[PDB]
Formats: sequence, structure tokens, C-alpha cells
Amino acid sequence: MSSRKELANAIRALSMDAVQKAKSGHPGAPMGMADIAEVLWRDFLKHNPQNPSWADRDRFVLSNGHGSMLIYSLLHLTGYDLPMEELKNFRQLHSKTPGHPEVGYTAGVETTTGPLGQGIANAVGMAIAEKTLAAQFNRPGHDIVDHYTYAFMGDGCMMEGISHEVCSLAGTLKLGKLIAFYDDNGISIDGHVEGWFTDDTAMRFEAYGWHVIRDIDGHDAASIKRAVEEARAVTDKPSLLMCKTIIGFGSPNKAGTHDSHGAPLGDAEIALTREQLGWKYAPFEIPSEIYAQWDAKEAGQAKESAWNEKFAAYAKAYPQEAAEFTRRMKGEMPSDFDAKAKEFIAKLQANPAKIASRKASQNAIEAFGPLLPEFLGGSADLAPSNLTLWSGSKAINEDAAGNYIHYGVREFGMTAIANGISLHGGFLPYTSTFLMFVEYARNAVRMAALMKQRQVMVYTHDSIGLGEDGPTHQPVEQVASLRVTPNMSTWRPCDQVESAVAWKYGVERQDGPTALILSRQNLAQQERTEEQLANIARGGYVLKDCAGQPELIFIATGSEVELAVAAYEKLTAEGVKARVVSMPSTDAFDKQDAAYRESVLPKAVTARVAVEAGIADYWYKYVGLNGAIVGMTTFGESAPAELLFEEFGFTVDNVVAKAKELL
Amino acid sequence: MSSRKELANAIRALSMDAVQKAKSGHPGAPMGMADIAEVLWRDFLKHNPQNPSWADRDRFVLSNGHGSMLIYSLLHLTGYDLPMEELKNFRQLHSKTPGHPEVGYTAGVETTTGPLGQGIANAVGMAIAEKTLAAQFNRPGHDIVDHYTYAFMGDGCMMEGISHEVCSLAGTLKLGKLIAFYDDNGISIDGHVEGWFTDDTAMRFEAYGWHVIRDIDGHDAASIKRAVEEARAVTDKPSLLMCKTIIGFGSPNKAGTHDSHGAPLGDAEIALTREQLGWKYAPFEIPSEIYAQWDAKEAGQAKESAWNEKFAAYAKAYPQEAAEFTRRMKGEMPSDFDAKAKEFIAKLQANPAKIASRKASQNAIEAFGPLLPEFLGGSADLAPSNLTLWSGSKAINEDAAGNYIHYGVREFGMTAIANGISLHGGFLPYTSTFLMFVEYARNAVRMAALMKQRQVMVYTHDSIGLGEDGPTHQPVEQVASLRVTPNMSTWRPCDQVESAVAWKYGVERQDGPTALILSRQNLAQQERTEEQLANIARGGYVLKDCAGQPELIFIATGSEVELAVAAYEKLTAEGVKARVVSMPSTDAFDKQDAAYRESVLPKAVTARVAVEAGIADYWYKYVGLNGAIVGMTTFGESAPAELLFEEFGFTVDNVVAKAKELL
Ligand SMILES: CC1=C(CCOP(=O)(O)OP(=O)(O)O)S/C(=C(/O)CO)N1Cc1cnc(C)nc1N
Ligand SMILES: CC1=C(CCOP(=O)(O)OP(=O)(O)O)S/C(=C(/O)CO)N1Cc1cnc(C)nc1N
Ligand SMILES: [Mg+2]
Ligand SMILES: [Mg+2]
Repeated sequence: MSSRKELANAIRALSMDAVQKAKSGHPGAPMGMADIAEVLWRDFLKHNPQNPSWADRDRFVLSNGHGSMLIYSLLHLTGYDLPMEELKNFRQLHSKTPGHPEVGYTAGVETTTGPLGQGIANAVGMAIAEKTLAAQFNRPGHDIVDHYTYAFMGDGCMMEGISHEVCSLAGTLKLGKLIAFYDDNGISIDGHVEGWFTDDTAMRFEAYGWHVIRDIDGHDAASIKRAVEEARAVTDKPSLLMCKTIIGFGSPNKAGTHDSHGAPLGDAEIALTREQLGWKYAPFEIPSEIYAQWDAKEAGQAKESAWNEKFAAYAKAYPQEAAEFTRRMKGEMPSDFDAKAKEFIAKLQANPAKIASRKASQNAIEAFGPLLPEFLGGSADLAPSNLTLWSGSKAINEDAAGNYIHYGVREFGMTAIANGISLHGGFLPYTSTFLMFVEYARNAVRMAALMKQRQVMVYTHDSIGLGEDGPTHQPVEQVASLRVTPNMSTWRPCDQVESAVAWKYGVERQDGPTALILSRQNLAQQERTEEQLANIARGGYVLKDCAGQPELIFIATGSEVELAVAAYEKLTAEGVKARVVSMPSTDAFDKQDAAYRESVLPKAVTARVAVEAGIADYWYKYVGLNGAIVGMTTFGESAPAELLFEEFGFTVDNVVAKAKELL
Repeated sequence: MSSRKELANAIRALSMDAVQKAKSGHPGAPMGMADIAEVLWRDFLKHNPQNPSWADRDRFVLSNGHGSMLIYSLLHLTGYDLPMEELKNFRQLHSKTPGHPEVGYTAGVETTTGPLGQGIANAVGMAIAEKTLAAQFNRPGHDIVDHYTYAFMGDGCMMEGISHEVCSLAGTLKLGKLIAFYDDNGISIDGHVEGWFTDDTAMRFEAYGWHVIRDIDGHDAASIKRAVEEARAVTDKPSLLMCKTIIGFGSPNKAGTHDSHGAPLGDAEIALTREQLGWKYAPFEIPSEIYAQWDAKEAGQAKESAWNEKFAAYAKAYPQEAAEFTRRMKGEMPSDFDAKAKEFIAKLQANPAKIASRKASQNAIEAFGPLLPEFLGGSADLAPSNLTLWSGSKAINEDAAGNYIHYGVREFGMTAIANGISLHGGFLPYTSTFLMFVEYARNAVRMAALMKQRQVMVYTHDSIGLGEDGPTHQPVEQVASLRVTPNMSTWRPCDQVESAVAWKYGVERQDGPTALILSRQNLAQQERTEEQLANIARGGYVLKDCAGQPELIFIATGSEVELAVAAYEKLTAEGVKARVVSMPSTDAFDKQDAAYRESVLPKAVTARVAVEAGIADYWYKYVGLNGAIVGMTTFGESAPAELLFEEFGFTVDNVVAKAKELL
């Protein structure tokens, strides 16, 4: 017979007690948002704790991810597979309750947050995925896609620039099933936010085309419930609920203070908080009657069973559509994709074309597009330069059943939206910008790798080869930054064949992202045997060789393979024993077993010459201390590209000369 | 005899002709903004072409930097040292007219733009610098600081998240002398912007607290002038002028189209444009009467001479303050700073303390603060964690003559604002956040290095040593990314003494930024001779040694130096000739003479073991192919730091074992 406030206080108790036992963590936000979470989760959220993978569940995102005990409490109380022992192991090694929530670690966590702002970006992507999937698959009388995307966010997320990027786009795309709750508590780590944060946030979001509900009492369940009902009734705009809350609600001495944000309350303060809240139970003790009101297993089972019957009827009327929905929601590839993609790759090798690898990428999209209806691609206002459109592209701002997103000049927001799209299921996202401006999206790229998400990242104009735009645009050190990122795959293809191989590798990579490093300028196609063609996917392989132990091994990537081969030919004609290794993917090469790596870069050969129009320091990993590196050590310059390659030493004469110093 | 429209058409002609001659560049925005520029530069801008370094000049920033021929036209026409021959060498190797404007390359260019959004961020920083410098130095009857900051920006800047960060903060700080012109032309690279950009931008900026002037006819001099007059009369709010323009104005067939954005118009179209504009002059022909109306040399010298006389009277009344103003505007250090800082460093070595290097950083700020009144420091909402406040910090939102900025949760905007502060003159900015979230500001960090700007970047919580917050917060590969950035200095100090040396190195840099990599946890102080103490500033030095040529060299940084020393003690006791090298700065080490680097890392010693809680791949540069690396190869985990170091191999047993594998 517990009131709604008592049910919300169960969150407050678990959160402050788990933080206290860990001696680490953030009690303030869970305590401030517990009443909002109680209304959302018990009255509106459509979910099944017994199947967190239900395709048509509502999605919930905690963008203020430091309040991780909020989501752990909700998952535990509603009946997910997250036992009380895991809450007692909050922030402990290998527990299911890490200090910030991580997808895959924990039943029912939808995304990994912690980096402020990216949660709401992920939620925008999930709402775009639902809207697009519903438009693609729903049929008259068979609305098999119909779910909401709810997000919690705080002052930190609102101040971050990425909130502007993704909430602006969400207004453009009229994401009426996206409902965000703003924890308007007036506190951040430096103290009272008025010293640095004075936006009329409601007016700002109305400028984006959002429906905004002002001045909600975040500690009054009836007020919260009425607001959510209003937001769900507005079907043509995303909704922002401005919830006035007290951080650390319940703590007599730390509520409303920055002290409650990110440190344990302390045992004496917790005792006083129990007395103020009227919460009598000991740490990690929850009575059966409170579990009875929180549990979602019976309602969740019933809702998913109803949906399963709806999907079964859909599968009868629309069998091919239903098979595709199941395939795409599972992330499985079409059964014939491997064979058709290999046939395309073989055709390219047999039919040389000297084209830019950005064009080879577009040709792969055109080839794979008819086979991968799950593609949801886009570019950050650079479709005619990145070459991301194919004949079958259809912008979703024109047709909601389309497959292409004009992201605007929003690299960070684009990449984190795409993380939300990949997390949702049903799609294979690709994103695109000039390689330099990956630096604007850098942490979302890292988050894709950390979350093991499939996304193809199409990064063009990869070096001084772009020419006159100059050093603010010319990448030098960006590829190295990607190569040292754990679980990132990075490909710098040297011709149209390596480009198609890299695209196939990316779409088939189920457990992490793949960045394609693509040229502005035309790249010569290299000759390959059948064995060499198959070895491209091994990341590094012997392209040109000699009999016996080489005196020199050239290691080259991308547009510089043509230069390395030319130097190899000059040296071979003078009687030098040389080898050329093409290294389109250092990460794929590193994953090959020791025997294969020894066959490509034998330990006996120390005279190694790396050639790449990128930062030189990276290449010590493969050249060692007794070789040479023909690379960049400076920023670029504004000039025609052919003059730049000459000025910076990417000439046959310089490569030959640096190699001869090792003989 | 020339009308204002004919004067603006000189910009149009020079811009379209120089783009055509280069067969490269962006004619549309210069042609669209030429009328706005004519009014701003001829009727309002206070500047002297004969001294572009005049301390009290207005600052102009082209945030839509692809329109570079706009600023080159203006600088040439008003009389700067930018001859017609340089405009005929637009985008050519070593010209003063690179494809995007670069500070230092060209008289009168205030900042380097090209990366969208960062120009307006730099402008916010310049306006903060002017407001703060005025508060510090102006005296009754002596207002020696009084100038405006004017910025041009387009749709790309408005879409970028950084515009939200810096314009939100500009509203909070009430930057009444900041006036921005929005080129509202409806076009971006993908086409008509309504498919991806639908903000009520005026309402958005009113939410920031800006004064906004809607619906300006950007091709009508009277409308523009009236709007600028209104914006200058609003002294307590930054102003945004919504200028409706036609991109490529004048071109019958490409005006208002994405085609005019980023490609030469073509010879035929330029001829049609001359006819439509009524422009009768050949390419690169400007008649003397048009120069006479544009030239700013006479008026600008009069204005600067008037200011010189004002400063002289200030110096009579306030001689110590005038001397400081001159010193700080020139960027010179106090003459006794070197000696006083060395005294502080020596005191630290003689009085050992085991403290976190973030605390040692705070202690260096406390020691240097009284000596460097030019400090204008801040943190992105992490003052209590980064430890950026000292006893003399005064926030400028409380006291305009202060020295500290609460930046809010805005890492990218903070860093690009600080670039504007350093470009303005008068200050030495420092910025700060958790090291992980440098990834949010990555391209602004790069721009500081590219522009050769002095800024100290204080990055704390540098490894898995931060503990329970987990892998979204624990840096692994970020330090390696900074280390390979051209013209970046990166320091990872191992105790409070190395931390003080690194701070001294950073503030004494005259030509680039310095990133400090600082621990959460306490670091033991190392014993040093006088020679070792002096060699910290060489970036790498011998900390522990043997007699004769070493058999084994440990190379360690930051918090892992203690681990390396413990392994050294174990192997030394066994009778191994071991050495420990402390490498707080790889870039300072690399710049040393070859004999010094050989004395530290002798080329004959291949048994090298690098030890650092960061990505392993970086260290091949110093250990080669025949050593060992005790580093990270994965993301982190949420757990207490002591357990993480054990789990990931940062133990004496593992370091010793990897060393014995080389012997
Ligand atoms: C600055 C910061 C916080 C501000 C919190 O203020 P808030 O209004 O969102 O939250 P509460 O009201 O809950 O205090 S939470 C936090 C953490 O490191 C922990 O994730 N950090 C550092 C941080 C900085 N920058 C980014 C991109 N992410 C972060 N997590
Ligand atoms: C997308 C993009 C531009 C369009 C900008 O449209 P706009 O409205 O600002 O300008 P116009 O009206 O003048 O079309 S200009 C351009 C370039 O690379 C060139 O700098 N880029 C790519 C680009 C992407 N992201 C960033 C951060 N900077 C860029 N310069
Ligand atoms: Mg808050
Ligand atoms: Mg535009």
C-alpha cells in the first residue's frame, strides 16, 4: 500500500546506499530525478524485463550518465536480470554496475553514457531509427513499429554544443515520439549555474521547433504525469519537459548543493536522509510489497505477447517484409551478400580504373546499396564532395521511408546520432565528412568503438593531396589518431579494389566501426594475383617482391603506394632486392597471426622505408629504429597538390634517395 | 563619383577574378557579403593599415573563412601591405593569400579560419579580452582600451555546436562590443538549407541574451548602416544582425545557387556578371577613384596617432600600469620571472611532497599568479577537480577586472575562446578539463598549435589511475594524439618538481601551446642531483643510472616513474646494469642536441622497456622493434585504481618479467 513517493524513495535509498558502499559515485541526480523516473517507468514505459531485446520496446536513455544508480535501481526494481548483489558491487571490477552505464554489460542498458551530451544525441538517433523503420515497414492495419524514445538530461548536456546539433536536427525531422526530460536543478560542479549558464532554455528549444512544457514540479507525480501525457499527444514535434528538481532531494544538509553531485553523502547524512524521507529499510533491503508495485514482468510479458501476435499477423499478410524485418533487427547480412561483393571486387581487379578512392567508395555504395536496404547513410553537408549519394538514395526529410540523412554541418552530432541508429537495430549507418573534421566528432568515434557498434565512417580528402584549401583542411596526424584507438578499424585503400574490400570489411564488421580514409585525387590501380587480391583483407600484404631476402622493404598506404612502387621499380632496375608491402589497415594486419606477419615484415629485414602523406612518428611501429620514414612532420600549406607533394618530399627521387641511405 | 554599390562591386570583381585565376576557391560568400563589408569597413571599423598591430584597433573576424577573397579584397582596397600581385597569386605556393586566411601570413588577418564555428569562438575570446583588459587598465579620464569585435558568419557556423557554446557564454558575460553579422543566404553545400536547418535563429540568440536585428536587406547600404548603428548603441548585450543576402550576388545564372559556393564561376559567367553589375574594369584593374574612396591610411593613421597621444597621457598619470600594458600587449615575460620560477622549482626539490600532479599544478598557479597578472584562466565546470583556482583568482562574471573564467561544460568553445584571448594580446590564457574531454575540443587544440599561440592546457585525471568512473573517462590514447601534433608541447610530470618545470615551460613558450597531463592520485617525489634538476626541462633525462653502458633502460612518464624505479631497484640488486629515464616531454627531448639524446638513450642499447598507462603503440618511437612496452592496448574498466593498475599489468613483477625477457 505504498504511495508513489515511497516507491520513488526506493530509488533514492538504493542509490545513496550503493554509492556509500562503493565510497564512490553520484547520489545527487538519482535522488533529484527519482520522482520523474517513477512516473515514466511505472505509468508509460513499454518494456519487458524478461526480453530486453524486444524489437518494439520503448527506448530509455540516461544522458546525465553519472547518475548511473538511477538506471541500476530502475532495472533492478522492475525485474530485469540485475540482482541486488550487483548493486552491492557498484563500481567494482567486472560487475554489471560500472560507474557509468555501458551497453552490453547490463540487461536493459541501451547505450553507454558518461560523456555529457552524447546520450541525447544517441536518443535522437534512436528516434530517427524508429520513425524510418515504421515508415519502411508499417502497412495498413499492421503498425508493427510504434515506440517512444525517452531521454533524461541535465545542465551539462544542455551546455554542450552537441545538444545544439542534435536537437536542432530533431526539430527539423519532427521527431514527435522523442520526449526529453531536463533535470533543471540549478547546480553543476562549479556551483550555482547562473555564473556560467543563463540561457532561456525553453525559448532555445522552441527555436528548434520543439514542444516545450515549462515549470514542471519534478517532485510532484501528478504534475509529471500530466506533462508526459501532453508530450505524447503532440505528434509533430519532439517534446522537452523542463522539470524543476532539487539535486540530492531528501538530504537535509546536502540537497540543492554541489556537494551532493559526485561524492558519497556520508553515513551520518544518510541516516538523516532516511528520517526525512521516512524510509525505514536497511541498505539493500526492499520489501516484497514494494517489489510488487515496481515489477514489470507481468505487464511486460503481456505487451510483448500482444506484439508477437501482431507481428505474426503481419508475417502472414507481408511475408517478405517480415523476413527482412527479422533479418535487419538481428543485424544479419543477406545470405548472398558475401558472394556478390566478392564478384564486384573481382570485376574491379580485372578492369582497372584510375579514380579517386572517394569515387571508388561511391561506386561501392552504388554496388552494395541494392543488396543492403538497411543502409541509413548521410554526410555532414558534403554529399557532392564526399560522394555519399547513389542512384537509390532518398533523403528522409523528403520521404520518411528513405535511407539518407542530410545531417547539416554537424559532425559530432551526426556521429553520435549514428551511434544511436546502430544501437536501435534495423539499420547499418554510414556517416561522412572531410577527414580533418573527424576531429570535431572525435569522442563519438571513440564511443562507437567502445560500444562495439557497426558503423562505416566515410572520411574523404585525406592528405595534402586535397591541394589549395590549405593546412586547416589537410590531414596529417588524424589517421594515426584513429589507428591507436582501441577497437577501431581504419582503412586507407590504395586503389578502387582496396576501396571495395574495405567497404565489404566495414559492412560485415559486427563488433566495431570502420573508418575509410579516402583520396581527393585519382589513384593508380595495382596488379594483383588471386592470392594478393585475397590478402588485401589481411590488412598488410606483399604487393611487389624479390627472390631471396629483400635489401629494402617499402611499407606504403593509400595514395603513396603508387610512389613506393615507382621507387621499387627504379631500385629493382639498378639491381637492388626490394619488396613493397601495401598496408591498407594496420589494425587488420596486427590481428593476423605471428606467422603471417613474419612473412610480410620479416624480422631479419631492418631496412624498412615507410611512405605515407601523414605524420611520420606513427610508423616507428613498423619501421623500427634502423629504417626510414617518408612522411609529414609539419602542417600543410595552401597550394596545388602536385606542388605540395613535391615540396614535402613525396617524389620518386626523394624516396629512392632515403632508401639508398639504408644500403 | 563611385556609389556605395560600385565600391562593393570592387570586392565582387576582385573575388570572382582571383578565384577564376586560381581555378580554385569560393566566390559566392564574398559576392554575397560585399555590401555589408563596404558599410562596416568604410563607415565603422577603426583600424590603421599602416600598423595592423595597433593595440586598440577594432578586431574583424571572418568565421565563414572559405570566403577568403572577401578579406583579401578588403585589406588590399583599404591600403594594407597586400599588393595586387598577391591577389593574383591566390591559393598559390608561398603567397600571402592562402585559400583560407592565416594569422601571420597576411597583414591584417586576425585569426586563422576555415574550420567552421571557430571564428565566432575566437571573436568571443577577443571581446572577452577587450572587456577584461578595459576593466583592468582603464582609469577615470583615461580609457585606453575601447574597441569593438566584429564577426561575419554563415549557416555552417550557426549549425556547428561550438556556436551554441560560445554564444551562450557571450550572452552570460554581456559582451556589448561584440557584433556578429549572419550571412542568411539559404544555401549550403548540399543545397537549400531548409532540408537540414530550420532553426528560428533569431529566437535562439534571444534565448542567449543577445540583441537581435531581424530582416536586414544585406544588399541595401541604408538598411545595413541603420542596423550597425543600433547594434553599437546596445552596450549591455552582444548583437546579431540577420542579413538576408543572395550568395554569388551579381551572377545571372549562379546567384542563389549552391554552384556559386565553392567553384570558379567560369569565364563566360564572369563576363555576364560584369554586365549585370555594370562593372567596366578588366581583371585586377581598380581605378584610382575607387582606391581613393576605399583607402584607410590617412584616417587610420590619424586615429592611431590620437590614441598614441591618449596613451602618453595615461603613462604620465599611471606609469607602472602603462609599462605593464605595453609588456602584456607585446607578450613579454616579467624580467625576473625566470629567476623566481627557478627558485620555486629548487625549493620543491629540496622539500619533498607526495601529492597528485593536479595539486602540484595548482601549487604552480599559486606561485606564478602574483608574477603573471596576465593570466586569464578557467575550467570547463571542473574547478574543484582540475584545481585551477588559486588564492588570487577572481571570476570575471563577478568582477570584470578579474582573471578567471567559469567556462561551463563547453570544452570546445572554451579552447577556441582561449585562442581568441591569446590572439588579442594582453593575456596568457590557461584552460582545463579532464584529459578525456580534450577529445571534445580536439580541433581547437590543433588550431592553437597551427596559429603558434601560447595557451597552457591543464588536463587532469590522466589514466586508469582515476579509478571508478570507468572507460568513458579513463584516457588511453589521448596523450599519444597530442604528442604527434605538430608544434604541440606535451608534459606528463612524475612529481611536483616536474610539474613546476612543465608549467614554467608552458608559460615561457612564445610560439605554441603546452598541454599538461596530470594525475588524480598522489605521486612520490624523486631524488635529483643539481644536474638532473636542471635537465628536467630537456624533456627526457637519466633519473637512475648504472656504471658503464646500461644493459637495460626503462623509459617512464608521469605516475609510472615510481613503478619503473622499483623495477630498476630489483634488477640492480640482482646485479643488472639498469637505467631509468624519466621522459616528461617527448617534444622537448626530441629538440635536444644529438649528443644529449645519445647520453640518455644510447643507440647501442636496444634493451629498452617503456612504462606508461597509455596506448602502447606510441612507444615504438623510443623502444624500436627489440624492446618491450608495458602499456595499455584496450579501453579501461570501472574499478578502484589500485586494482586497475594490477589488472592491466602495472606491477613490479610484470615490469621486471618483461625486462628479463630482453636480457
Ligand atoms: C562537468 C561534469 C559534470 C557536470 C554535471 O552537471 P549536470 O548539471 O549535468 O549534473 P548534476 O546536476 O547531476 O550535477 S558531470 C561529470 C562527470 O565526469 C561525471 O560523468 N563532468 C565532467 C564531464 C565534462 N565534460 C563531458 C563532455 N563530460 C563529463 N562527464
Ligand atoms: C560544409 C562546409 C561548408 C558549407 C558551409 O555552408 P555556409 O552557409 O557556411 O557557407 P556559404 O553560404 O558561403 O555556402 S564551407 C566548407 C569548407 O570546407 C570550406 O572551408 N565545409 C566543410 C566544413 C565542414 N566542417 C567544418 C567544421 N568546417 C568546414 N569548413
Ligand atoms: Mg545540474
Ligand atoms: Mg549559407
